[PDB]
Amino acid sequence: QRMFEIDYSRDSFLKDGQPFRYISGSIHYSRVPRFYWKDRLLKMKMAGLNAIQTYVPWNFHEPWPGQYQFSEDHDVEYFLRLAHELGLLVILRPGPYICAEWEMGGLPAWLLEKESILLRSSDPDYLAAVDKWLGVLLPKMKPLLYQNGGPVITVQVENEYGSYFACDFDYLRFLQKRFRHHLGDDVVLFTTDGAHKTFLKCGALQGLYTTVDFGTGSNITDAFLSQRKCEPKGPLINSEFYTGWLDHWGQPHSTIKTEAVASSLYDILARGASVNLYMFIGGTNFAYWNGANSPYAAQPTSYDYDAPLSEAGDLTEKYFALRNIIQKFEKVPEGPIPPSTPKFAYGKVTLEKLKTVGAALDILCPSGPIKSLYPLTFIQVKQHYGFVLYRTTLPQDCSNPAPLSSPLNGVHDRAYVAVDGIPQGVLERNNVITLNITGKAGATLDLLVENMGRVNYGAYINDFKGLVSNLTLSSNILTDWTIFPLDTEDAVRSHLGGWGHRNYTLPAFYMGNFSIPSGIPDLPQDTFIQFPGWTKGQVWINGFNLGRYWPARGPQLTLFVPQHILMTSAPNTITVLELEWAPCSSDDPELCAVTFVDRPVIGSS
Amino acid sequence: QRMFEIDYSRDSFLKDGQPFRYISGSIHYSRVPRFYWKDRLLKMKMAGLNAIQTYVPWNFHEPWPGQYQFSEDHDVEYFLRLAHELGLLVILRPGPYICAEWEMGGLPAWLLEKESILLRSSDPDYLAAVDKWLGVLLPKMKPLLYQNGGPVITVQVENEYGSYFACDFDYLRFLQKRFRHHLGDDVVLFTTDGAHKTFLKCGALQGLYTTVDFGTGSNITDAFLSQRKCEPKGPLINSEFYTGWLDHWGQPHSTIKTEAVASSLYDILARGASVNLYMFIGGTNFAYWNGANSPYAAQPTSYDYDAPLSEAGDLTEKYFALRNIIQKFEKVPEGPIPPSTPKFAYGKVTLEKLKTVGAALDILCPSGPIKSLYPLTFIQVKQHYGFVLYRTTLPQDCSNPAPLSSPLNGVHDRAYVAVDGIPQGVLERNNVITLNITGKAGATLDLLVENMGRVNYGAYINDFKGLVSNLTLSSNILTDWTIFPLDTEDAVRSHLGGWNYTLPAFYMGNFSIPSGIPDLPQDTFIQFPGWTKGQVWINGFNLGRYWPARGPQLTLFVPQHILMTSAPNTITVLELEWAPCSSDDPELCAVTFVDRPVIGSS
Ligand SMILES: CCCCCCCCN[C@@H]1C=C(CO)[C@H](O)[C@H](O)[C@H]1O
Ligand SMILES: CCCCCCCCN[C@@H]1C=C(CO)[C@H](O)[C@H](O)[C@H]1O
Ligand SMILES: *[C@@H]1O[C@H](CO)[C@@H](O)[C@H](O)[C@H]1NC(C)=O
Ligand SMILES: *[C@@H]1O[C@H](CO)[C@@H](O)[C@H](O)[C@H]1NC(C)=O
Ligand SMILES: *[C@@H]1O[C@H](CO)[C@@H](O)[C@H](O)[C@H]1NC(C)=O
Ligand SMILES: *[C@@H]1O[C@H](CO)[C@@H](O)[C@H](O)[C@H]1NC(C)=O
Ligand SMILES: *[C@@H]1O[C@H](CO)[C@@H](O)[C@H](O)[C@H]1NC(C)=O
Ligand SMILES: *[C@@H]1O[C@H](CO)[C@@H](O)[C@H](O)[C@H]1NC(C)=O
Ligand SMILES: *[C@@H]1O[C@H](CO)[C@@H](O)[C@H](O)[C@H]1NC(C)=O
Ligand SMILES: *[C@@H]1O[C@H](CO)[C@@H](O)[C@H](O)[C@H]1NC(C)=O
Ligand SMILES: [Cl-]
Ligand SMILES: [Cl-]
Repeated sequence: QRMFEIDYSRDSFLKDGQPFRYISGSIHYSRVPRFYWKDRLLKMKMAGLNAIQTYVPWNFHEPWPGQYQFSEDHDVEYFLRLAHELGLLVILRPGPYICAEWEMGGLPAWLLEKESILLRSSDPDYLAAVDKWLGVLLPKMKPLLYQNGGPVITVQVENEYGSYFACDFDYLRFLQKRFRHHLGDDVVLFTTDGAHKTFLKCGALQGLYTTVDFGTGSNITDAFLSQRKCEPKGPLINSEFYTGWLDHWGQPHSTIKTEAVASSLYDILARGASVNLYMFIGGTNFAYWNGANSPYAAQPTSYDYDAPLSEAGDLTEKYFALRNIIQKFEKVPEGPIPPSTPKFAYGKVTLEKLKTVGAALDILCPSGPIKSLYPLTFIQVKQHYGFVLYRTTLPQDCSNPAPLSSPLNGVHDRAYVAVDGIPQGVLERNNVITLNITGKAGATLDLLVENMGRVNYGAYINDFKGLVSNLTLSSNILTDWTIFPLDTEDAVRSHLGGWGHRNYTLPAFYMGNFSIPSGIPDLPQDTFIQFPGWTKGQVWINGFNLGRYWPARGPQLTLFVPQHILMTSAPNTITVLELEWAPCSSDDPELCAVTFVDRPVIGSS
Repeated sequence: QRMFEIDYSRDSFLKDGQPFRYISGSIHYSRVPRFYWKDRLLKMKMAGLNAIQTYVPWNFHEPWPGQYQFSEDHDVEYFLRLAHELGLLVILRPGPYICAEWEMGGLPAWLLEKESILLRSSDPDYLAAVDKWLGVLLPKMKPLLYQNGGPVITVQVENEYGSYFACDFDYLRFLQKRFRHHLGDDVVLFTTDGAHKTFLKCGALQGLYTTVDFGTGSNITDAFLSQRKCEPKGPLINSEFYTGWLDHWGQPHSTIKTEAVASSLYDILARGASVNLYMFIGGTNFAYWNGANSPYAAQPTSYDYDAPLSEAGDLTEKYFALRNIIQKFEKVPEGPIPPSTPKFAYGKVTLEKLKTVGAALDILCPSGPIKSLYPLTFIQVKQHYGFVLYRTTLPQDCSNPAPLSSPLNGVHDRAYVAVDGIPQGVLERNNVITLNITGKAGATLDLLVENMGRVNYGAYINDFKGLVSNLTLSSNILTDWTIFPLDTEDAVRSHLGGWNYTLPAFYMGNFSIPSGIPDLPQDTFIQFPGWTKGQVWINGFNLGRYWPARGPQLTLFVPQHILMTSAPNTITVLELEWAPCSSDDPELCAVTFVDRPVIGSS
């Protein structure tokens, strides 16, 4: 019965023999808690979208080889079902590289266990891991195909491959053959690339339909002409029409005018083009999922994106303006729209210092350290995300300050340095490769190294992390390393072992509790946590990793806190890992505190 | 162990041997859905109140003699246990008469089966009814007394008896004796009356502590001197310090300024007096629970009262201002206050005509009518609330207008008249005692009569309802009546068995709310643009009466717990006067859900 195909004769899609054009919005299920999937999807449907687009991040689902996550917030099958049940069609973008301001572009870090791997190429090791991943992911997607009764109408192969240097056409042909093998010969397979022959040159492949992406800054005619070069026949498609843009820590929050998006959307729609709004809701990079760009600049925790639906799912002016545009072309669903969620200001919650990272080494690294003559990377010590502590002793007296240095700029990405429990300051990828330290010969030198996000775009996505090259002290290479991978996630969930197992300050864990009453229909509510007086770190509430805060740089001050991780009667435990400076010294305990507010601050003065 | 008592030395209470002063607010559990009891009580606690005060409406718990409701929303025991759990003490006002802008001041309508009953007196049948009720209620209250480890610290006997004409002291003494028999000798019993010798005369009794009530317009020194004249020693107590005032359909919405409440509150607290804010939350008169005053004027569905918490439980400017006054005397609890609930505008919902009242008599009256030579009252035909259809046939032809009148003003309280299914207009208690009708001889004359709420204050509380005296057509007494009591509640629940003016009719429609949305359903307000007068149910729950034609209330409060996501929600409207549904345009036959209340329209 069920068919979805390209009508080449008629520059169109056919959906069960009928002319079809899609109006889609990007939503990433990995950036929205499952609790709220239905809420966002319904808001998307009510805007008049007939389809949604999503990425499948490979590393989100296979964080260790052969160890899969497809349940709860990782249940892509369920997400796709929910979309179908709401009558939305799905454009699937399964990678295996997705870019997406997401850690390493979705690629698993354990691929880097072969140091010389050439990612996104016919490197046989890269291919064997890709093939094994597709043999798991694609048969799950097969019954979700439009023709087998599900919502999936088109599937993207790779992501803007033409923007990458390797230009390996055997890789692309390999992906095509495997996608076909698992999904069959009917499913529409496409590529997406920047709208210019120079990008199309290496990204397009015969047998995969060529689509382009472009934003409100682009000349629409020119963009679609570049697509028409590779596809003289078939529908016009903008796979990523930018509703906003990404951010970086320390840069002003990106915004795009409502009128600019509305007018461009109108013109695209007026050409009979199919179009996807990237992003429709952006959401959040929880835990360590954010990516980065080269030269090294990490994206922050919020992926608000200035999208039509805000980070927390709110209806914005942009949302209504885009809905109004769509209404000019198609009948939008009737009835009231699910609302922006209520937000609640829980107020100030005092914390207190529990333990330094040094003191918690036993619980953080319960299998003990790896010893090495020279430093090893995160990947070599089997750590992908978070922090690794590197330890050695001073091989000479440093009563006078001696330069600690990474001559090849190999601190990836930030190191918090202490000598005998005295913090010495910070080393920084690019910015500061030398730090003066003092202390006695034989003193314990500690470097707490944070992976701030693997680069997700450009040539340097093989971003190893850790001390990736030697450190010197007064110019001599430092040797004899004791290296502790830190299981911060487990440790925080056991309250650093406390619950069993059923200027600068030292990096440390600060904890505090707050209660919310039960039997109140409208509590808990969503909230935003803010860190007045803190500097940089990670935050958990009830062991859920909300992401990184960095009020010292901005633009993001608050972090989003979804209500479903909050409990009533039972105390809610906040854990803060502060890396640089905590406001918790003086008499005043009231300074050692966070505050929950009812409005986000993601773009301050 | 636990003790609560009046100390006449320090002119205060002693709670466990220590000086105690209560700062209380009124909340009536019968006017707030149980779903929201903890929310309202916690907001009260967060205001700095150390106590709540409530009435027990007898008729809410004993709708027929020997038939009791103490479950779910009628669960007074649970409500008091809940106040206790949250650290609130309770001042209990069990009546038997409570006044309270509540149907018949809480007295059950079945008392009026004795037509000559003198309510609120030593009338032996009245006493015997009361005594049986106290024998069911007060043993439930005994374990909830402070001395037995519950929250109840004082108990009011009767309610402003000094404002009633009877002045029957044997009645008050009987109550005191029965309360003592069921509750024991330690419980602090008290009375409440207007703060003037003329009100205290018949209201005060020896052995019952005398308290006064008064609002923001009163001289506080004088108000307390009149109490002191009755109780030279003991706590000063304002049992009802008005934060607002009641409403009447067709009168402007009552408001009292925050600055006036805060100012008087501070003044009363500063004197060391115990005080109860009436109302702290007013809530809603759902179904037919509203009262009325004489000369006949019904209170509306909303009991918002201009209280510190709004009808729907919202934190108002008045709320924060009184909290700040309480803070000057007492540390209030720490932490954030529960929020005003989110409100959602579900929008416009179209309804269709189901059946006129005329066509649904099988379903409304499955027992068949009662035949009578002259008209019978609601009570005589065994109905208390709602609507009764009175039917006769025209004796002479009426081609020319003929006066249809109740020469003794005996339509209690409003009648919707049709002749052979042609609406004629409306007869109204105290207002329109004559209406002209036409029709042919032998025509069917129908009067749908509404009990608009039994008077709850003054001498005329024995308010029977129905056609209480004869009707005349062209001066001739109309006789031979066929009288149908109407089971509106059942019929509405059954979707009427099918699981200028217009004829009284039921209109129904439906709306869906999506499931798996964390923040729906939400509270809302229903509005009836184009409609005139009627009753509304949602999912068979009777939300009350609407009357946008008179105001000041236009919207009715709809609590979210009655709304579902698994199946469509049904709205049923019974429109009594004129429905916007004739129209070629079915879109006009519709109600609207909005996210803000309109209870003070001009
Ligand atoms: C600092 C320079 C910015 C790098 C630009 C990123 C590459 C653009 N390609 C497309 C656009 C975005 C932007 O949100 C996403 O990364 C998409 O995944 C990518 O396909
Ligand atoms: C026509 C207006 C006459 C109103 C008379 C009010 C009766 C005074 N009684 C006290 C005050 C009020 C007002 O909310 C309540 O009815 C109380 O139950 C009552 O004790
Ligand atoms: C965009 O480019 C096309 C050329 O293909 C041109 O016709 C059109 O005028 C351009 N729009 C401008 C200049 O804004
Ligand atoms: C470290 O100290 C030396 C003094 O020996 C000074 O020249 C240099 O600027 C300092 N380096 C840094 C990175 O502060
Ligand atoms: C460390 O220094 C030694 C000696 O130069 C060199 O062989 C080794 O490759 C360096 N290791 C790293 C990780 O930079
Ligand atoms: C915070 O709550 C957790 C869970 O009860 C507990 O283990 C920890 O000791 C608490 N501390 C305080 C101050 O409440
Ligand atoms: C109230 O009455 C007293 C006399 O009893 C008088 O002195 C006082 O000023 C009055 N107070 C106010 C506020 O009117
Ligand atoms: C009824 O109609 C008669 C004759 O038209 C008129 O005299 C009388 O005033 C009317 N009464 C009312 C109450 O309308
Ligand atoms: C109605 O009229 C008859 C005859 O006068 C009289 O007996 C009876 O008391 C009246 N009934 C009522 C209900 O007024
Ligand atoms: C149910 O909902 C639709 C939408 O308003 C309406 O057309 C229909 O009449 C309703 N069904 C009923 C009232 O049985
Ligand atoms: Cl996407
Ligand atoms: Cl009360």
